[PDB]
Amino acid sequence: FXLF
Amino acid sequence: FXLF
Amino acid sequence: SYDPCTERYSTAYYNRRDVQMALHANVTGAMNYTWATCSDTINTHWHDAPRSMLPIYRELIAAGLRIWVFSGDTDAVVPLTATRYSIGALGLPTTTSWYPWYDDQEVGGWSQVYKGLTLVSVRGAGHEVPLHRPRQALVLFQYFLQGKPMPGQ
Amino acid sequence: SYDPCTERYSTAYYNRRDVQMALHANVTGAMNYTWATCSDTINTHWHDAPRSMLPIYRELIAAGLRIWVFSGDTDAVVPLTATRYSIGALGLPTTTSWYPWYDDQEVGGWSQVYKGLTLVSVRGAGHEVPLHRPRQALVLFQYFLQGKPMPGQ
Amino acid sequence: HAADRIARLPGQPAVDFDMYSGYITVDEGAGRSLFYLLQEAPEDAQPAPLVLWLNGGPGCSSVAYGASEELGAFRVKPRGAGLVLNEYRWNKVANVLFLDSPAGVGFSYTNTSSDIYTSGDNRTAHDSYAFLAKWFERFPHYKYRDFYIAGESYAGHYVPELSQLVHRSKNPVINLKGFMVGNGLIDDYHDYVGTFEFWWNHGIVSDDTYRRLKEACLHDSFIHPSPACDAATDVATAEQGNIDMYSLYTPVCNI
Amino acid sequence: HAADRIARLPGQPAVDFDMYSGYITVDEGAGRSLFYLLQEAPEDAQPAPLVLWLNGGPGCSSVAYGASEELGAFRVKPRGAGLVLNEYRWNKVANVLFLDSPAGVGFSYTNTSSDIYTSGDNRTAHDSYAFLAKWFERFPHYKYRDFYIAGESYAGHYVPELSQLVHRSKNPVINLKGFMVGNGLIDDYHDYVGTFEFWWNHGIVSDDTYRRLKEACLHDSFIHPSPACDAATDVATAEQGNIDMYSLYTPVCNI
Ligand SMILES: NC(=[NH2+])NCCC[C@H](N)C(=O)O
Ligand SMILES: NC(=[NH2+])NCCC[C@H](N)C(=O)O
Repeated sequence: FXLF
Repeated sequence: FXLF
Repeated sequence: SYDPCTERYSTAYYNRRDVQMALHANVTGAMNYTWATCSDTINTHWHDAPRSMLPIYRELIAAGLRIWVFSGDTDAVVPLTATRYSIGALGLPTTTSWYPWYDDQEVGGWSQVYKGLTLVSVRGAGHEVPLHRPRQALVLFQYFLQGKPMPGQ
Repeated sequence: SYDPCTERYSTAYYNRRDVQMALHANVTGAMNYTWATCSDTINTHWHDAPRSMLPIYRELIAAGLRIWVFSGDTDAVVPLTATRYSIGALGLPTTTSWYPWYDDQEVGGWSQVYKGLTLVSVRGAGHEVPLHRPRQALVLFQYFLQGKPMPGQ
Repeated sequence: HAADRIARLPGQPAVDFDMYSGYITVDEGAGRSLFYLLQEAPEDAQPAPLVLWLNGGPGCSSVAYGASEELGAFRVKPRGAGLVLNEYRWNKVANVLFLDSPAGVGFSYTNTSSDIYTSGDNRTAHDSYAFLAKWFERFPHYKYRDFYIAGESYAGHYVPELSQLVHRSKNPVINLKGFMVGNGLIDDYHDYVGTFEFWWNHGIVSDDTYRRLKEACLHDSFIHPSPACDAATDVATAEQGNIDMYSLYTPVCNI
Repeated sequence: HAADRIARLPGQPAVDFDMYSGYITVDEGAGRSLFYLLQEAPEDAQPAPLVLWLNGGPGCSSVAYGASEELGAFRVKPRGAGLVLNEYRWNKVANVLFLDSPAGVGFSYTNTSSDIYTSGDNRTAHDSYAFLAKWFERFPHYKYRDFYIAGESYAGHYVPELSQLVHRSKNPVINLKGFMVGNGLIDDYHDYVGTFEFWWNHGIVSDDTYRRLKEACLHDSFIHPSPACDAATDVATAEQGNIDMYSLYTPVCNI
């Protein structure tokens, strides 16, 4: 906010 | 018969 | 039929009082924050995270566990190529070279069997495989459970 | 709506007597062979074919002609990467770096403007661009005719 | 156990399998408790394996994704109105256990607020291990069952990390048979490499950005990129434009 | 000219633009004549440019592809029953001239049978040039029109090759403004390279085949691969399986  |  | 807005619906739903009731979630109402799909806070305050999982892979492979790695080939966040290279780093031997596996009459993706690990791509699926290729995702899951290679033909 | 069997229909149609009549084709009926989409014979008996078209490109670029190269990014026969590398060989300077172009509110593909040539990818389109992304194919064609860069926003 | 049983969820169609959900405390001292959702296979498929499924993020909920828009039994209707059955639900063949993890994610919670600022792979896993041990004491009919752990994305960490604890734990009740990882972090360096190459081969960045990314990010981790790495990815982002990076050929949600 | 006008094709919907088709002899001695299909823009768009469109193969027909399943005004119904209008037809903005080339392709024909065993880029182009010169004498209202040449695939050869003759020809009547190439052969070496990389990045071949292809084909041309190149591609083919290589995420025709 990075989503894996 | 390869078509680009 | 594909709907990219699923996370919105979910959020609406889980934040419903009755749904939590039914779920037995937030029994006492003390979670005084809206339910969300992810936590930005934790997302943003992450600590430890080793760089490689390979060693664990080596360990568990040696321990004889069943290990399968899969990848939806139209995802760009953690893409197939990243996977191909990472697994490639294990240096395992190949038992069954890259081949097309079929679901019914269609190619569902491809797969390669190494000694100790099976790699499977799911053709046309994004990051959330069972979301974009539900039918194929299930096939994948059934074969893994059986410990059997993805089917050719 | 997409139908992968188009070549079959075509073949049925062009081989119709009335269609040839209307087309003024094979006036006298002397083409005593079935009409086909391609000729395997010529396909298989091809002669001269220089390895690089680059020099022509250099010539015409120098001659000031308008040159645009495009690519449907889900084609695997003459894929985008082949194109990126070939154009890359011209060594031209970049006037406008790789950017997303939009059709309406959606990204239609990307494009890069060099000094003397415009490169355009058409997102999700196979080899036959106007077949798989007809709407976007037309936008591409209109911009090229106008000599204007693919639109951002 | 029976107390965790779900009767019917709002808007739920009627089905032939049971589900359970509830909390398990994984850290008494901190007051950390994880919420789970168990979706069982119908009788005709029993005794089926037990599969622990985990979503990534880190900070994303197994229930929200896994259960709700992926392999789970149902899908939520628009506006969160109700449910539809997932015709390809994985609970057609396994007992699927979805875990919101770590504490703080989904319905999982912590009594120590700072917990949410201190999460890491280690604790995540230890707590998960705890969760399991305890879970099985609550569902003792699952002891000894063939068991698997599976997830996607950041769970490329979680899964094998947990798997290793379980394996090493020498917990007799847990019959761990293996794990499966989908689109998962496996090795930062290689992953970074394959990532950029893939992007360039999908026409999503310029040549220069491809090169800038390789040079900026290669010694970094996905979760903790250097500032060079971030600057580079900011450019890539700009080049990518308004597309869904999790599914390149599908549309972005408009609401 | 008027004689080439088409009145209505079988099954054709009624439209607001004209079309012409017919033959132009490009080699009297050999008895080589090319068939063309001209699909004009409606009045409201005139005087629009003239665009020569060429399909590849080599040996594939501009009418069959270009006109019939691509940018052309219509699409053929199943079983070749009739036509539908292509809502995105390029003749909405240009006068589109489709050429079946070389002689022997489509409706184009040769009186010298061996012609069909001797085709090559050179003759193809010279004949095309001839075709044009002549065509314009038949449609003198097109002289001086802004003119473009465009195509895909093997036409990555044809287009710039023709373009160069036209350019150099110093034919005053032909106002050549440029050309556009789609998915086209541009440079064998680079193309081979990008091809394999792309395939590997789309999960269509093994690592070993990727490597075998690079080593087998790099000094070859697309049209005339070495026997090493072919052996390698036979393996790739086997790895690719039953997919449409011209559109990776679309289905193959079942009839
Ligand atoms: N499409 C998305 N925004 N996905 C975010 C979720 C990714 C996440 N780790 C998962 O477990 O799916
Ligand atoms: N989908 C196919 N089989 N396409 C073959 C045709 C390719 C050809 N050169 C063209 O001009 O389109």
